[PDB]
Amino acid sequence: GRDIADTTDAVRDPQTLEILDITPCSFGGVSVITPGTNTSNQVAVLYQGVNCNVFQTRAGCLIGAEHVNNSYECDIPIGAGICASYQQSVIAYTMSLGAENSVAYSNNSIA
Amino acid sequence: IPTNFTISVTTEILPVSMTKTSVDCTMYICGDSTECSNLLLQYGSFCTQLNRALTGIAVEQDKNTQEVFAQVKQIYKTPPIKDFGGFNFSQILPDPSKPSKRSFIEDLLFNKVTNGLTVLPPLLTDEMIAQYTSALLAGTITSGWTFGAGAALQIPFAMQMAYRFNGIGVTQNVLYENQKLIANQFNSAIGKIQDSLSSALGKLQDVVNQNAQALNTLVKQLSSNFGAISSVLNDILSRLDPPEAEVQIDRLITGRLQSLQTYVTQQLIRAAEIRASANLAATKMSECVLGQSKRVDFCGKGYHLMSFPQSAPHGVVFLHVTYVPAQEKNFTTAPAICHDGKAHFPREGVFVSNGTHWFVTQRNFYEPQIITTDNTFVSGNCDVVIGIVNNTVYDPLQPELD
Amino acid sequence: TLVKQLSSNFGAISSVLNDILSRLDPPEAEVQIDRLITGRLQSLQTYVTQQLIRAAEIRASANLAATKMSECVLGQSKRVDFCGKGYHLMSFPQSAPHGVVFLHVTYVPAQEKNFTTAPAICHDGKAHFPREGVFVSNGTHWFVTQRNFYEPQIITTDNTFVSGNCDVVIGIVNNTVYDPLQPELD
Ligand SMILES: *[C@@H]1O[C@H](CO)[C@@H](O)[C@H](O)[C@H]1NC(C)=O
Ligand SMILES: *[C@@H]1O[C@H](CO)[C@@H](O)[C@H](O)[C@H]1NC(C)=O
Ligand SMILES: *[C@@H]1O[C@H](CO)[C@@H](O)[C@H](O)[C@H]1NC(C)=O
Ligand SMILES: *[C@@H]1O[C@H](CO)[C@@H](O)[C@H](O)[C@H]1NC(C)=O
Ligand SMILES: *[C@@H]1O[C@H](CO)[C@@H](O)[C@H](O)[C@H]1NC(C)=O
Ligand SMILES: *[C@@H]1O[C@H](CO)[C@@H](O)[C@H](O)[C@H]1NC(C)=O
Ligand SMILES: *[C@@H]1O[C@H](CO)[C@@H](O)[C@H](O)[C@H]1NC(C)=O
Ligand SMILES: *[C@@H]1O[C@H](CO)[C@@H](O)[C@H](O)[C@H]1NC(C)=O
Ligand SMILES: *[C@@H]1O[C@H](CO)[C@@H](O)[C@H](O)[C@H]1NC(C)=O
Ligand SMILES: *[C@@H]1O[C@H](CO)[C@@H](O)[C@H](O)[C@H]1NC(C)=O
Ligand SMILES: *[C@@H]1O[C@H](CO)[C@@H](O)[C@H](O)[C@H]1NC(C)=O
Ligand SMILES: *[C@@H]1O[C@H](CO)[C@@H](O)[C@H](O)[C@H]1NC(C)=O
Repeated sequence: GRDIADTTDAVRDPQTLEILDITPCSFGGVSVITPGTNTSNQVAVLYQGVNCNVFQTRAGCLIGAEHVNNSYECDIPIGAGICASYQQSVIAYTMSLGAENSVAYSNNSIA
Repeated sequence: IPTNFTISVTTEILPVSMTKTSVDCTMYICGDSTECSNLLLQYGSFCTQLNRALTGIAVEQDKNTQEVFAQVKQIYKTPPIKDFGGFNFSQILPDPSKPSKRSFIEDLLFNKVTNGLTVLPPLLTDEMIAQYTSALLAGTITSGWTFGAGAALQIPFAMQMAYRFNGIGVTQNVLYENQKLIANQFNSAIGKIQDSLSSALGKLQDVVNQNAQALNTLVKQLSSNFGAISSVLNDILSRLDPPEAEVQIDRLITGRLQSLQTYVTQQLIRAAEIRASANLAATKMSECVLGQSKRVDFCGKGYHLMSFPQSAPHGVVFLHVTYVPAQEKNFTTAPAICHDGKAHFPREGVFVSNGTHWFVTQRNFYEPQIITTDNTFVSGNCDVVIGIVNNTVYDPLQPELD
Repeated sequence: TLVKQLSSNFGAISSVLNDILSRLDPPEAEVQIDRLITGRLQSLQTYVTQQLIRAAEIRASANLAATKMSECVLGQSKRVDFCGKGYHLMSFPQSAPHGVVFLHVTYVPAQEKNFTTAPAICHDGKAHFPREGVFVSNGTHWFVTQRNFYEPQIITTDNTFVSGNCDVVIGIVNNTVYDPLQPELD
């Protein structure tokens, strides 16, 4: 069988006829996260779109950085809502948009 | 002179971004073959140039999605109580009882739009964009244009609407005496938009189709032999000895390089166009939303009052509410009126007569008032002006002196 | 990148024409020369296309800068967030290598304060609306102030115009408007 792009997505075993699906092995890209040469020389390696201090993200698998629940302003954006910054191990967090403010509104109040 | 008005709310669709894609040069040009990679080494720096060119667009898209939306410093929140003088913002405000914080209109908009190749994810999640939009709505509804510059100052909504009427040139008492009708018209307009969208986002759909067609053409171009014996490297390698095979291999390399360069160039042109659209959207967000525009037709047909932003896949949707006059009535006018030998001119408005008596009224609305020295300023004798009619001007102080 | 492109074989035996000419007879050397010239021509075309694409962006930015010169510098601008953040006052241009620097000057309010407000005041059965400003409350008395700055003034007929009657306005308050004529007519 073939698909719209004309790539062979499926084949059939000539012996004991059976339909077999073909999927390419995972290829991706490697990115390096560093806080600067003058600062401590510890990096984190991010593999683009690859499923594996190993932390799984939507962008890819992240090695060398520890996850933290706290939220800060974005720095060195990994992608898909994850920003990783140096604070000694590099930390990956979900970025916070901004401070939360609830303006007091009344029908007879002005400032 | 108009004697009535209608409130109309319209929509504007603007694309701001496109999907980020990157293509590995070596994988596309050459399969997994050591011999093929050796031939490509002569054609130096082409693959690096193409990869850098694609990376530039990839980062520029994330830049584009930032400036249009991220214009607020603090995430504002609407009060739990809903007292906006009869204006109903339920449809556009976020709905808590939903897996995401998207509003009804945003949900409808989302539902309407439907070999070494990698598609990178966008940096901002859709939930973050919805949070930015909700912040903008809350700030505009509560503060006004004050949160645009120098923190947020709470104002009752009716007073803000009165200020906007004062801005467009209509007296503010028109609002206070006609609040219920305006509230009903605004609600009806919002309902009509909700109905209309459910039954098209043509602008946003074209970009997705164009990008998909470009990628499909790239994938199809592999099957062409480009004048060689065959379209697959493996068959060419086995069929012929290396010295004769190398010519077919270099033919294939040249063809695939040409196709890749064509793809990169057209992607660059399309990225430039999307950048222009994103800049226009950012300017509209700055001016129409965080303020009131005096520019004509920039923020919708008619006199502008305010705008409300919404989020759509790879784009932004603006709702412009405007003021439209209606119910025309004919009259007779004069440039000036001179009493006791001195000409009088209107401070603001027109001189108008129904046929027997003379009044002074504002231009955009019919609010006749008696002529008084508080409404006029003298300039000189009757001679200079042409078309100056004869009429009397009442003196307010004289009867009180009696 | 252009300068480095010269030292690539492009499929020929060598990257130097003089080396090719000496080692090979002309009839066979012409093909080797043709490969090199095709490669160099392709590189030159790529360079020209990239330069055109960059020139488009540069001219767009130049047009934006020219618009900012005429509007922010030569006059006062009402377009919000166009010349700086805050209410714009004036700008001063400066020169930079292959560019221009603008020093926007703005006005930003500060030190807010709570107040109570009312759309109109009912006196003698007729509603009074402020000509220009807001009605604010000290908490015991009522004043009229301009919006951007706090400058309380006592309410007078010279500040408020009268239109309609008391009933129509949704939110109205009761106060007294001081008429300057009466004290003088004593
Ligand atoms: C394939 O060959 C094996 C060999 O014994 C046999 O058992 C099997 O039945 C064969 N299947 C088919 C579909 O011919
Ligand atoms: C690294 O940090 C030190 C200390 O702040 C500073 O002196 C130095 O210039 C920095 N180096 C770089 C390359 O930024
Ligand atoms: C990665 O593989 C594991 C093992 O099959 C699977 O459970 C997991 O869902 C995969 N992750 C993704 C993102 O597909
Ligand atoms: C103005 O239009 C509204 C809505 O059509 C209508 O109810 C009203 O009678 C019209 N006239 C005036 C004076 O408001
Ligand atoms: C706003 O409109 C919706 C739908 O028309 C309705 O369910 C809701 O009750 C309205 N809100 C108010 C305050 O009337
Ligand atoms: C014009 O308006 C005045 C003021 O009400 C009225 O007395 C007069 O009859 C009107 N004239 C006509 C022709 O209707
Ligand atoms: C208007 O035009 C008519 C026709 O020429 C003329 O008789 C009349 O005097 C004009 N009125 C004024 C005020 O100019
Ligand atoms: C207006 O009044 C003056 C006063 O003398 C008179 O001369 C003139 O003819 C009058 N014009 C009209 C059109 O009645
Ligand atoms: C004034 O407004 C602020 C809103 O920031 C509120 O916290 C405060 O309680 C208000 N003061 C009074 C006296 O209402
Ligand atoms: C303002 O109110 C205070 C009490 O809150 C009072 O003492 C003061 O006299 C008032 N000032 C004026 C000018 O009314
Ligand atoms: C303001 O809100 C309060 C509480 O809901 C209400 O009692 C009051 O009547 C409202 N004022 C106006 C002018 O609607
Ligand atoms: C204002 O005065 C009138 C007449 O005494 C009274 O009916 C009303 O309740 C008072 N309150 C308001 C609306 O400010």
